[PDB]
Amino acid sequence: SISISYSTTYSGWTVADYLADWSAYFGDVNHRPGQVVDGSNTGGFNPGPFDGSQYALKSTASDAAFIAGGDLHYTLFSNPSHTLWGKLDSIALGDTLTGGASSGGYALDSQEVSFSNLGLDSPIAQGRDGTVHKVVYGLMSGDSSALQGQIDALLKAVDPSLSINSTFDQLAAAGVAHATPA
Ligand code: NA
Repeated sequence: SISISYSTTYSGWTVADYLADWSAYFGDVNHRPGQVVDGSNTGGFNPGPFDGSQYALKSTASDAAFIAGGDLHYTLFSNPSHTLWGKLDSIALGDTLTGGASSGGYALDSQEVSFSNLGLDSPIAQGRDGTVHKVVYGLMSGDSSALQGQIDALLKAVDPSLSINSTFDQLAAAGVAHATPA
């Protein structure tokens, strides 16, 4: 079942509220007053160049960033072309990337929220219709709608009462989520 780690900054926020804010910040640094854009590490595949156990990316408009973990692949020109597929175990969201393939993998300088044990596995046959593609390609432009829908489904699988409108603290009571320092 889904496991969620969250900075205590977000304890009283709902999952939907948090994803909306991260996505808005991905589109515009000004969404979070006080932040400046000064990240140099923009991510990529680890090990890469186009497959890895991680795919990390930083926004161009802000230092909002994410890291997808699992066993991931990008088809390039191979049919079905421009497809991101494979096993997606985790999505971590936050601000600024550090590391890389030769430095212990990618990490977030400030990890805000992580969603793990996602259990997503999209075969190459589905192409750009696969859920892994929709989730990770969406996040590449800061769009968290596909991710959100998968989190909602996974929460409802734990208990009918849980959803993306639950707070992180409510999800912690349910046994799904765990707080981290800010
Ligand atoms: Na910054």
